[PDB]
Amino acid sequence: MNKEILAVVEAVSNEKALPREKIFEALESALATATKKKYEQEIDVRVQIDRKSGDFDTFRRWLVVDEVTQPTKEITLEAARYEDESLNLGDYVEDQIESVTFDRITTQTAKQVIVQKVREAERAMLVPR
Repeated sequence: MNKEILAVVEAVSNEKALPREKIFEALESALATATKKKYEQEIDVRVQIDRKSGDFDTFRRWLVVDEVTQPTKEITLEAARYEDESLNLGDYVEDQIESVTFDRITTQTAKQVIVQKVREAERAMLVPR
C-alpha cells in the first residue's frame, strides 16, 4: 500500500481537474512501459493500480496465435487452452509478473509522464468547456 501513489493522484486530479482513475491509467502505462524494459523482449505488460490499497501489480498479456512467431508478446493456441480453454485464435491471455515497488522510484519521475498525457489532451478534450 503506497500512500505516495494516492497522494500524487490528489495533486494531479486537482491540478489537471481530471478524474483520479484517468491518472492511474497514465501511471500504469508508464510502469508497464518500464516493466517490459526489464525483459527487453518487447513483451506486452499491463499494470493495474489499486486506489483503496494504494498499490499496483504488474501483469503480462499474450495474443492467441496459431503459429506464434514471437512468444514475447504472442501465445500459441495450445498454450492458451492450458491457461484457459475458453481462449481461441485472436483472444488475449492474462498473467501476473513481478512488479516494481513505487518507492523504488520517486513521484517526480511519474510527474514527467503525467505532463505528457495532459499535454496531448491540450490538442483536444472529450468534454470541452
